[PDB]
Amino acid sequence: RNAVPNQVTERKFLVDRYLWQIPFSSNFLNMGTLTDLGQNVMYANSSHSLN
Amino acid sequence: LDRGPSFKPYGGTAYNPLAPKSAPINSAFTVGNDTHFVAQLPQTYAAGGTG
Repeated sequence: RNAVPNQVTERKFLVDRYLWQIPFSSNFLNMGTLTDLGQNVMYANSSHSLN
Repeated sequence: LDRGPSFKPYGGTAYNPLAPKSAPINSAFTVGNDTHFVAQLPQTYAAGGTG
């Protein structure tokens, strides 16, 4: 009945046992185990760094 | 969003939850003419008669 006004909201989440992933694909889907950018001519027959 | 005064998201209470429900706190209440004291004095000190 007499709750305090002007209170503010706080949100968070908790994942356990998950180990976040970014797939190395064009549309981030699972179209094959060998992905589509892995057999690309830009990435296979070249040499790149990563940072 | 407002939820009105009809919102209480739990059972029981959050203030003095271990008390019996008929228990009064140490108060002074007036019945008609003059006040009635009801109290509990847990902490004591030293008196020596006509203290």
